[PDB]
Amino acid sequence: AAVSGASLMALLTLAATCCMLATARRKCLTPYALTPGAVVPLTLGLLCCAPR
Amino acid sequence: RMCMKIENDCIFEVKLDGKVTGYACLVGDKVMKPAHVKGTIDNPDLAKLTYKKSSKYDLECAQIPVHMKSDASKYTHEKPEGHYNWHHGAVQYSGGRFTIPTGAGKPGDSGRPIFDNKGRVVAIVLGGANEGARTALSVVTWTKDMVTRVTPEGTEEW
Amino acid sequence: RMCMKIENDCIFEVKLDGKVTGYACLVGDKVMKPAHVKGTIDNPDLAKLTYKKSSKYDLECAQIPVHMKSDASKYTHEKPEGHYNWHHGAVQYSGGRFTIPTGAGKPGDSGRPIFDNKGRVVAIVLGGANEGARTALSVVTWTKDMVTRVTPEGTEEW
Repeated sequence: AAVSGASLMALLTLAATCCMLATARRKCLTPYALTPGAVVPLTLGLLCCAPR
Repeated sequence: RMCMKIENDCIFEVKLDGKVTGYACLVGDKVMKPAHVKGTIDNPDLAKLTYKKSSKYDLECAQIPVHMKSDASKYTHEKPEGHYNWHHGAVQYSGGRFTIPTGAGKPGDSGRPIFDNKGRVVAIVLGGANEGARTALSVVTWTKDMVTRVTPEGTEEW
Repeated sequence: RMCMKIENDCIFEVKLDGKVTGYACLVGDKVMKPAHVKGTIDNPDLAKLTYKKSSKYDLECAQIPVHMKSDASKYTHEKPEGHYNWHHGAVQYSGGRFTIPTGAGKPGDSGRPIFDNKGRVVAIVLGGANEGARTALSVVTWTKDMVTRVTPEGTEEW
């Protein structure tokens, strides 16, 4: 019981980190995907692993 | 007067339950559609796309097909103080506030471009507020680098 | 007509299998050829040279013989917005993209120079995108210091 509970807390906290970093990426890069003429500054593209 | 020549092929209509709900416009290499405009594009070439929508800018964009870039409208970041062109009437720009004669705005109708005096899309209208005789628009304007959604108090999404 | 001097002084053929595969040009002190153009140069004075390569810029260059520097074309790095002269027509430079009426550029046909309003070469054209009525050129062009390559997606490598 204790190991299953703690390992579920481990997986949930890992998933929360993943969702928070994915949300930060989405919040940062989406304006450059919406704006018609724009392209990301290449340093930020390397940092955020931009798809280009 | 002349900008309707460009609007007639920048615009595609968005249709739901067999009726129009609003528009999408080809701006640069991206199609701009408001997110409140529900339904699907009447053109399969745009309906097949996946749109990187955002709730902050009430906007959905996708990279338009290889061919359709032929007819997409030229944009500009230039927003000089002055006179601007639109389907139902002439827009006036004032310190950031695009404004229109009241009643020229209509339900749906969102997603039309506004054109500058050179025929370039300056921004995409989303709605407007009951600013007396001269409604002020909640159009989503863009800077050199970033979309900067504008919205006056008392907007309705007409 | 005005560029027909610079065209004939700059262009050299690249040919194979009984047909012209593409072209080369004398730009500054460089002989320019696209790296994808397969065959041999029409001129022994160029065909005997040894060339730098790049798979990224898709470009080959060599230092031209000292006599050929008399014929080699004058270049520029400037790109004002507008339109530019080319062997098949006028290339438009809309929004930083070179674009052409579809059907002007043919299969092969690459390695041609593009000229400014003063006859200076400003770009070299590779293939081009099947961009509806307004095919967009894949292009090599240079700044003060660096070569660059512009490649519209959906390019067919003519």
